[PDB]
Amino acid sequence: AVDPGPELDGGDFALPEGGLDDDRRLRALDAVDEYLTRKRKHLVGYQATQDMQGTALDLARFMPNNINNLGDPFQSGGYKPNTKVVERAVLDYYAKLWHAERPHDPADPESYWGYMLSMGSTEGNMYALWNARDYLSGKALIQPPTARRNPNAHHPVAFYSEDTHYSFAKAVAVLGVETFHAVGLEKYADECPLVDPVTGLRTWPTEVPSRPGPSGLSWDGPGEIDVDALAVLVEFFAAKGHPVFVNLNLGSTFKGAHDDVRAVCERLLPIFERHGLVQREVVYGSCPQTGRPLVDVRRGFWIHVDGALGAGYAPFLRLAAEDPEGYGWTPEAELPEFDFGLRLPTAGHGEVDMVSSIAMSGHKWAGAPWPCGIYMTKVKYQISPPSQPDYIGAPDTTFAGSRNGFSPLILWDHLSRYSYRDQVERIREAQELAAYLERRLTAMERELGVELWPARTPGAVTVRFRKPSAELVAKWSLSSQDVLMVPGDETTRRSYVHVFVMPSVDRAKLDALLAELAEDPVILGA
Amino acid sequence: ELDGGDFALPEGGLDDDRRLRALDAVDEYLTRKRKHLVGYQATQDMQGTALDLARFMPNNINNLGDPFQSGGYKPNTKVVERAVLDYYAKLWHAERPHDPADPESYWGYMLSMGSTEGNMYALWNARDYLSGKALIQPPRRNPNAHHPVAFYSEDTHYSFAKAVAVLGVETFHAVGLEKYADECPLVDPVTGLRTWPTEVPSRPGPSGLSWDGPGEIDVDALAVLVEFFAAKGHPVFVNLNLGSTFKGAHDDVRAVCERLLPIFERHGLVQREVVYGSCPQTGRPLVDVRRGFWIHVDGALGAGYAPFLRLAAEDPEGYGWTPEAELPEFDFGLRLPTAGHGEVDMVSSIAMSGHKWAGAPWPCGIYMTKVKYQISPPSQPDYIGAPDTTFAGSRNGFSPLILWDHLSRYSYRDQVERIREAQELAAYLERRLTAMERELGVELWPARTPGAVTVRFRKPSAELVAKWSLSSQDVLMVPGDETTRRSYVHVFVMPSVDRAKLDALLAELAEDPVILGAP
Repeated sequence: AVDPGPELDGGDFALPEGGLDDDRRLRALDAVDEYLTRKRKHLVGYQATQDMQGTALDLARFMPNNINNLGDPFQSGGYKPNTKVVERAVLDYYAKLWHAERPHDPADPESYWGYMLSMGSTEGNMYALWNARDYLSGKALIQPPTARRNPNAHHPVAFYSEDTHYSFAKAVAVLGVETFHAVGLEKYADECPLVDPVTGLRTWPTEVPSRPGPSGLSWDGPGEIDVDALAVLVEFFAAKGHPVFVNLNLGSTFKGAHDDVRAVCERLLPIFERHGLVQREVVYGSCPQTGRPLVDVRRGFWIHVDGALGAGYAPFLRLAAEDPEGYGWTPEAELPEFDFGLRLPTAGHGEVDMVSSIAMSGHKWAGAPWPCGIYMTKVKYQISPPSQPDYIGAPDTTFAGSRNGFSPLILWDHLSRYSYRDQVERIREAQELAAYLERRLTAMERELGVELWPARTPGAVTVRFRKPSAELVAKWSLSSQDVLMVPGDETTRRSYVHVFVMPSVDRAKLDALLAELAEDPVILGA
Repeated sequence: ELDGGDFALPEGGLDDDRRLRALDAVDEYLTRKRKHLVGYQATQDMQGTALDLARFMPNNINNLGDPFQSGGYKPNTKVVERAVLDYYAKLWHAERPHDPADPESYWGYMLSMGSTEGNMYALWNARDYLSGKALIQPPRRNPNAHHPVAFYSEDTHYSFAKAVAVLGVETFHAVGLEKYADECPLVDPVTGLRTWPTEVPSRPGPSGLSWDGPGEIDVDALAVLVEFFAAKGHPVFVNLNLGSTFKGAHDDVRAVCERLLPIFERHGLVQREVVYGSCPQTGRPLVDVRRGFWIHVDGALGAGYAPFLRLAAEDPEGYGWTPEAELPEFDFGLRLPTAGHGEVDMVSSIAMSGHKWAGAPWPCGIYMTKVKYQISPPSQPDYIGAPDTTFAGSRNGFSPLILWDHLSRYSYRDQVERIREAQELAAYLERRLTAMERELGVELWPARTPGAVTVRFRKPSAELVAKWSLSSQDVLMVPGDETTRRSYVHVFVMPSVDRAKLDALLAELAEDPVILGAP
């Protein structure tokens, strides 16, 4: 019933052979600005911070520059208009924040290596899976400067929850990584160790089960991976000799759940030790003359944290949890230890540093005018690139060719403006406002006698509820998801929306949405 | 240069004074380097776009999902992206508008990185299309039918080698070595042995070898290699460089196509029955008719200027310019007669970088193909997305504004002028460099491929290289022999490079110690 306003008219933007005069150009750009401004101010349904006024003032001066961070961030190449000194400072910030070992040093296998992304986490998760595929499959590594048989040994299997973002399923297809489901169905069709809770049959699920909700099924659950189910699936493939890739979601896309990274790691480490995956000889080729195995020693598992969203705020929440009286806040929910600092003892290999890589999107929690982000891992995981006759070192070891050198400035400017304490306050207000929205939605159910189906995973900055009219969804940019309440049965479909409480979402904005929700024709219904 | 100490981000943040001093240092560095950059194919003047578009910096714009679908993230510029894709579709003789019901209509999207993304996408799309993965619109005993083979010249950008490895696409060299090790149909010009070359040979220069050649693919050699694999049942992927990275060469796309079409017709690759699955009930093999070849044009650079040069070539008195060099027909308009006197549209995809010829403040560009090549994505319930063929995450919605603002400022005639001026200035630089060799009595090895906007020559001092951002390439004059190494640089004459800049560079080259000390 409310108005989202007009969309842009294609006729205003058509680019003729003769060009557009200045008046037609400005009218068009004004139309874009009017549209974008109205939508930016009402966006509450996506995990994207919208207020960046300071960054625009600070950094508009750089727009005349064709900046290019071509090549490795730690190497000084020929394209001199680059921001790699800035990129390194941002990577250093996050390396400390995620308890990685800094500075980066090609001589120290445990030091971090990472780079800033020219897309968002889509690029970072692709790189992770490329890096993990090759590492676990035995491709040659960048060896630092100084100072069996098992037919499944080169066949990594990938594991992740049903809450994993779809762009992650694309990356599996792009890179030819095999999921446990595909390998299950191809090689082990009748050997599925899980019983399906709907049918009671041992059918291979398409992803690792997420934890169930009041229904007994994942659709109304928290969206966190079922650690028990994961451990059963990993054991199965690990016992057969496959190396193992596990993606864990730190701030899942629809429910904002945090997979319990520490619990997963504690549960899986003994499985990896029992099956020889902590340290295992890997054939990475063969030099001619009766030397059929060239062999180095690697770990046979790779744990990746998809922190597209949550890697930007979780360290700050956990900083508060460690010193609640210092920050004047005790977070309601515990967020798992997830970073490069997570180390666990073993029966006979010493302490193991569990996480191999993390991705984060800069345009999610921090906010940016375009997609950007960070991929980070350790020097010891770096793959050797394809050989050529130009003889300086490894500088193409990134996904992108040309690389965005403006994004470093954006995130540098952001991080320079907020202290740790300021970052704690941002995640505090978002957490408290998400709790408030959930309280207000349940009060509205009681006031009006309408069902809203509100749900919020403890510790998430998102709240899901019944989808209102298309016009309201369009006005406030509410992301939608349909769920089937009983898998395979289309008559049990429910339509949800969610609101993400980012730092640019305040009380007033939420109260204005709630006021329209209360008069919405679908919500009031019939 | 720039001190890292100035940019360290402390736990407590930086105050407004430290922040501004650091940004000023960056801006002073960048401004000095931008105004002297002449060694990379990146246009450096975009003062108008900055004035027009800095107002958008406060918006988190996201073009998530397909450019031709609505989505839930309403702060997007998809209407603008479409205008831009429409402009390039016209320019490249693609069929407009995009229409999912018309197999011949274009589909494309604007890239969030540069052509690295576009070439990756092309090879992904080709791999799946040629290997029998399911399409969006469908309405043995060849054991090689699902094993595509990739071909490209030795001048191909290193981005392709990376994409090949990322996607598991197998090159002719890898397949040759694995399956057909003793069957190489080419003789190596240095050794005389039938050793599989690592890439398709480029054309020779005065040396008899490719290092001093123009950097264009050897069409004969490509034809012999393609026939070899095509005869064995493999589908075929061919990348053609339209403005190669170091020499700015243009592979003769029309000649390649003319040459390869007979090969594809002889070996059943124009219309090939492809097994994409089998039905659940009885397991009968499901079949769709596809082409068994894919020609991609890597136009990272040259898809931005080549249509304007060819416009002049077609009406030289109308534009007041006859280009010296002929650039090949390369785009979606390229159609050849079949044996049965029908027509076949030869090119399947084109990539272009917006930050190369046009200029932009960050990497961007275009991937374009046709509706009939679109692959069906993985089967799972998305969040407010219909069929979706992108990488499925966030997409840069600011780059559409950058390129829209650029394209709107210039007529076809103005774009013709930009390529004219760059061609004439590249010719000028080559004349000046040869004059300098005679004036100073030194060897500068200058070279310029006819029709290229780049000129290569002997690498000067590190100081000069660093000031003018000159890109460097080493060559071995006899492949394998380390004592034959030569170090070249190049200059790219982009629209932001004028005569004054080239004259200032030349005056410094004439007094450079490495140039004067040149044995």
